[PDB]
Amino acid sequence: QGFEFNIMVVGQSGLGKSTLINTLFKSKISRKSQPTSEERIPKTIEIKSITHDIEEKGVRMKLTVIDTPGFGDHINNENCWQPIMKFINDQYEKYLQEEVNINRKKRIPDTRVHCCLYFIPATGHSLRPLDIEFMKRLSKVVNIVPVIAKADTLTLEERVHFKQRITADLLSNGIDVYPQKEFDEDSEDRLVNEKFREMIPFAVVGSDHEYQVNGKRILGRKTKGTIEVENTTHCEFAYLRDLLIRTHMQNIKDITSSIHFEAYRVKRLNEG
Ligand SMILES: Nc1nc2c(ncn2[C@@H]2O[C@H](COP(=O)(O)OP(=O)(O)O)[C@@H](O)[C@H]2O)c(=O)[nH]1
Ligand SMILES: [Mg+2]
Repeated sequence: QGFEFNIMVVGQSGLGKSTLINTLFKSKISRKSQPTSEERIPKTIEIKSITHDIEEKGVRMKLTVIDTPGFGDHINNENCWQPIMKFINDQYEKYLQEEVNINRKKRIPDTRVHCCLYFIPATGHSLRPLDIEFMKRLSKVVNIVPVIAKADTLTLEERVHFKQRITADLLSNGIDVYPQKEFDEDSEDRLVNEKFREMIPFAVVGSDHEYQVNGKRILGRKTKGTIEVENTTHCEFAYLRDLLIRTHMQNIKDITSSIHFEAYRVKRLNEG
């Protein structure tokens, strides 16, 4: 409840974004003791913030996940990024104003979007122009971690090849994703960040039910077998989960404050 971290999920509707939010919170909020299914989630039509307290080791922190409406459902989707871009810049503006005030708060509320999870449809080809355009715009103002939505849609071979095509599109379009190579501070950071970089975009699966096996809580998605979403042999959600821990959260925030928010300040100076 001290250290704050804000994640936004972004992507077209029907990619399992709202589902993965619930999966992520459950993956970091321990629960001992029954076989239960999840309720159906309505289509997300408004930007909404979901905040829960989570504990790592024994230290508490406030995790906020921002759910967003879909884009790309229309014939013409020009400027469909504006509501999300507006939200992001609004948080920067709030923080800036709190910071510049003469009688500022002793503890400034940080509602800045520290990272965006960008959901890519599991098409099997390459990145769509819309998603390229949206991620490009986002990457200029916020940390981006792309993910393959509903990765259970892909065989392993399809997944490997799809990742190569997506990475090629990101790189050829100059879309920097977290962790950016230029921000590696030392050799240990490099070795850790290389593994993340090689795995991005993460093949994730969202859970629709939980149970317990041999004392261990399993977050799972049903199929005509059960996908254990935290099993690294089933999908890569666990790697995403592990990226979103105390130490890397801090590095993500550090880039948000020192790179993106600082860039925003410069923008506000070049305007007035
Ligand atoms: N196959 C598959 N379906 C999923 C996954 N995650 C969610 N779903 C289903 O996809 C549908 C849309 O989920 P939702 O979270 O509302 O997607 P959103 O519109 O992006 O927020 C729901 O019926 C979910 O049960 C997944 O990882 N794989
Ligand atoms: Mg949704």
